[PDB]
Amino acid sequence: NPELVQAVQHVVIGPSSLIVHFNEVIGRGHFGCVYHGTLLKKIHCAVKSLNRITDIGEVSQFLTEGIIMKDFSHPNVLSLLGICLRSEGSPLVVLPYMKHGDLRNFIRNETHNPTVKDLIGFGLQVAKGMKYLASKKFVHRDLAARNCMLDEKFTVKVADFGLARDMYDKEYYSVHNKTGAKLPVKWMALESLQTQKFTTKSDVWSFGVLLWELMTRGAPPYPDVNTFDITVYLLQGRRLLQPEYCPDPLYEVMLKCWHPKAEMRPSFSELVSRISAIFSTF
Ligand SMILES: Fc1ccc(-c2cnc3nnc(Cc4ccc5ncccc5c4)n3n2)cc1
Repeated sequence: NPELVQAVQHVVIGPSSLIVHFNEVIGRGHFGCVYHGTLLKKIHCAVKSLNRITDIGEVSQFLTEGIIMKDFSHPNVLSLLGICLRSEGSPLVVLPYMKHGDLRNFIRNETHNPTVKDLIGFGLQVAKGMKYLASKKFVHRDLAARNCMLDEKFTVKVADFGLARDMYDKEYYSVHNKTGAKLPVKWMALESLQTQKFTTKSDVWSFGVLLWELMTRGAPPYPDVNTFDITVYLLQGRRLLQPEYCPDPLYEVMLKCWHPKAEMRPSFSELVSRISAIFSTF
């Protein structure tokens, strides 16, 4: 498609400008692995392979869906460095290197031992990136602690969307839902599990879950709820319990994020205010 081609060409990177270390895997997704690469004056970057997508139609659909990523610019949103097209193989997606990897592995690491304040700060950052994406009317559909990255300045990048989209930890995606496709059902809003529709308000639901992951330092949500039972569990009005070290007012925020009525849930702009106030009392 010539239109998709014009868009891609805005961000194309010539094969000569990119060195990829295929012996240095730093990420594993369903569409391909992530590698240490260098972009040219050498910039250290992360190179996401799409090679597992071999069908040209599907490659076209993925590029079509994710290309808008080049139009986003915000300190808490992961940016696109470019796309490297070559003579043999699927396009390589080139992204900025994130020195501290994904937020979930970061807060789970026991030498790190992040404080309550550090954790609420991380959540404030995500709230702000999500606030920007919502203002662009972009719906994420897979927000979770595993899907936010941390750069060398400990700035949190909302990630795993657009051209970087993939399943980077397979254990938390299940076919036990109405679509039959692999979905993150334990981060999904109740109405999304029922109607298969995703909105910014269902993103807010996910953000609530991510907040919970933060305060538990990366505990898996509903460890005792089988993927078969997640929908009925939420229908009965049950929710994630308050983490031991979560401040009461922040747990109140989580609960609002999981209000059964989508319209009744806060906006990300409101969440930035409330969490910013909570963070400041630390
Ligand atoms: F163990 C895990 C858990 C999660 C991820 C994950 C989540 N969302 C993402 N969005 N884009 C990327 C690629 C991407 C971009 C820059 C990176 N920088 C350093 C290391 C890996 C990277 C991967 N990711 N990656 C990777 C490894």
